[PDB]
Amino acid sequence: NSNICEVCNKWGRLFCCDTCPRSFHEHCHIPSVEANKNPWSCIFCRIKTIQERCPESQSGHQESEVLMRQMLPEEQLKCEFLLLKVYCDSKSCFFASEPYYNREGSQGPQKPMWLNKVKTSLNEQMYTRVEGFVQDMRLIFHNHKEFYREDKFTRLGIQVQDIFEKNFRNIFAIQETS
Ligand SMILES: [Zn+2]
Ligand SMILES: [Zn+2]
Ligand SMILES: [Zn+2]
Repeated sequence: NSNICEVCNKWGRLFCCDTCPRSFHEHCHIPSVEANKNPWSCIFCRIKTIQERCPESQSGHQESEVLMRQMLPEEQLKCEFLLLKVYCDSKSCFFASEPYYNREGSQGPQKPMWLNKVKTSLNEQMYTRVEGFVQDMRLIFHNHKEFYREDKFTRLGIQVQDIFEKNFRNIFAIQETS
């Protein structure tokens, strides 16, 4: 196994995958690394199994159909993995915890949102369709762009949204376009 957390790239108390060489902090993995289960397989491994069981699942899909899917176990997992792919980027730190808004010339968003809130909502099974999860994730970046206006810090929202969108298209096999 690797000697660093796959998500945050630090050492520490790490749980090792049985079917691949990745390792995780307990609360860096999503879902949080399970109490027992020997062997244990990481989310990366579980996602790869879905693809291997149903190779046609990699054929192109329309985003509108994906969003309307109900959050059955495989879609739950896919959203957990997409969330984890965002935490994998170090720039996710800016969006992880609850924000506050006090900048001259700007007003805070009407509906604040942040990654740990989306993480709790997934854990609590609060999303009934893929659309709910995707709307909250895009809302994080949209709130940031609106609030920061012409400050160059706006760019952090563009950067982390690009990580989200590339991973969304990969994980849910969105049909490639020009
Ligand atoms: Zn970690
Ligand atoms: Zn694994
Ligand atoms: Zn199949």
